[PDB]
Amino acid sequence: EVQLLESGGGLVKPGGSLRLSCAASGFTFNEYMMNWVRQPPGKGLEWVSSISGTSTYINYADSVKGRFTISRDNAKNSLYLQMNSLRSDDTAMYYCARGSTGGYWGQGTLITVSSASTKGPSVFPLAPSGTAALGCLVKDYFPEPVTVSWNSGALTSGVHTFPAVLQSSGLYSLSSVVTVPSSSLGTQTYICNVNHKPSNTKVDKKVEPK
Amino acid sequence: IHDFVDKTLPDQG
Amino acid sequence: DIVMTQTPLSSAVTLGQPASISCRSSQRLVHSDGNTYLSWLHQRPGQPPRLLIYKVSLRFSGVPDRFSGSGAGTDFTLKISRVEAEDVGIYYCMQATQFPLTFGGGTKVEIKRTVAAPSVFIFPPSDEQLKSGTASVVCLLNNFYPREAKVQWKVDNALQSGNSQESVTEQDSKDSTYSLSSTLTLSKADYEKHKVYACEVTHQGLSSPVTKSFNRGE
Repeated sequence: EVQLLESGGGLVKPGGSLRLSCAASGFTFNEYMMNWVRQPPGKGLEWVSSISGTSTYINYADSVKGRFTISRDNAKNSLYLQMNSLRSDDTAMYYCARGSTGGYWGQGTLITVSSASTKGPSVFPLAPSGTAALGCLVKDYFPEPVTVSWNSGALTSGVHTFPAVLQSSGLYSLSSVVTVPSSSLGTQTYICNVNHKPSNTKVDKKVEPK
Repeated sequence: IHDFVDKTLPDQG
Repeated sequence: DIVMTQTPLSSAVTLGQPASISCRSSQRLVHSDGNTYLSWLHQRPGQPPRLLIYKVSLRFSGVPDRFSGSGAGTDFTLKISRVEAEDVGIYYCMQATQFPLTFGGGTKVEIKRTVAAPSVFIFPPSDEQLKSGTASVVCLLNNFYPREAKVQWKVDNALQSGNSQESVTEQDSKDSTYSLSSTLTLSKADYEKHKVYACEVTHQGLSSPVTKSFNRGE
């Protein structure tokens, strides 16, 4: 099947630079225009740049012209975006996408342009007191994202991982909760698996009844 | 049909 | 540049009933080859957009036929003949007829279901967090509808104002409910000066407010 996968994102200071890459497979790469599209936090989709199959036609959004450069290496099935002179308002999820229809997209990679520094979270239990609830509090991290699973992916029913909130400190915090049978408490173990890749922080926290 | 349509180039400005 | 004006910003639809989304282009949308290149996409939280319709009216592989697109000139429409619970999320039009490529601002589809009161849970701070000098107290409102809810924190009967933050999930794609967390954060030094920590919840599905509370340390 068609696959697209972005890499090279992350955190950078205002004025800094990053280079995004997108690896493609499952189609004849040089027959298609390739594109970068971004999604700023809480906003809609916005086109960034496009490059035709053999690089003849290159186009940029006005807001990035002169700062970003798109290119492709057809022999390597790869698309690139060199991003210079970055500003806080370039913060967004960046997607690579094929062609002109929007049919095939990568999974996206987050670019955060900020003066704040990487910080890994602390993970604390939300201990359970019919239906019970328990969870984990993932506190004080930067930049986004964090991922949370339960019981190494075995527990998915009843899970809610909340959108992160930016605290007044400038660090993020979120909780992940799950509702479970009260009769299971103290018998079934519950472990939240937290991964904050930007800081290389991974934690598995057991959540035990009070 | 999709792959053929997806190869179309948008018009330049 | 072609501006795509997408309406409505949000639409709430009864299960099984039709939905319609409009996008108007600022100029006639026609390619040099005579065709019109406009797509409709659906995006779920934390996921890439998914193509539904391309070239105005063609369905992408795997898309059910309850979705359809139409339009000409400047007026384009996505129709859902019968909404399903999984159709919640944000829909976008995209024109790829002429550079710069442009998107509509999005439409959020909500499923209207029967009122459901939240289940409410309160969580004291962990001993581990307290040892480090901070106390976070969490109040969870689980699986409720509609989204409107009020959560008030009281600490020894003092109403807290500005000391908490809320987060709300997007609408669940299976049961059409919302969940909400409210987190009150205090230093340990402050936390240990008070006894009763309580969260009081008001919601249409509750005949009167529900309070969950605990006493610090006991």
